[PDB]
Amino acid sequence: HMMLVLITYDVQSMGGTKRLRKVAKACQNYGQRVQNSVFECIVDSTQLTSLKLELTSLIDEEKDSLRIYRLGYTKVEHIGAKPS
Amino acid sequence: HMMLVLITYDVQSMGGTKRLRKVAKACQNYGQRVQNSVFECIVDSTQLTSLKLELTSLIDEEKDSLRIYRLGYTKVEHIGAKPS
Repeated sequence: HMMLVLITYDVQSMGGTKRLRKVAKACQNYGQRVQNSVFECIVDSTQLTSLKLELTSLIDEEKDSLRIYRLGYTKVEHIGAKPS
Repeated sequence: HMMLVLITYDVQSMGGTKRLRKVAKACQNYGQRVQNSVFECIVDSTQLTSLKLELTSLIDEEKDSLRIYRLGYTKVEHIGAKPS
């Protein structure tokens, strides 16, 4: 029924900063920002599709990438500071 | 026996660029760089510990963070370009 999904956004620039803000807002609707451009979302199948379409539409595909990991869910270890 | 591990490195600066190079080299010993600062490693338990100690030692814990996800392993979707 519910899935944990990890979204990793590789973004650099003015456009980049703007796109990160938008991607973060879209992911926040379904989860939490755990690093500057890494998001953990908990979603059903319909919500995953909706979110993935939205994220695909927000990035610059020449300059950015996203990876979407379906985790199905084991302690994740966080090492170091933040995020802001 | 073997585990897939995802390593997400939140790093910014001159020191940052240097630390990313070192983290990437450490992860390359056990896997692949799939985005600028995201690495997929396949490791046994001993290798995971060794790698995690090494990564912890390389980062600046005031300015950077790492997350280490143990995936146990479902198509990951890559959207957009790269990495360099």
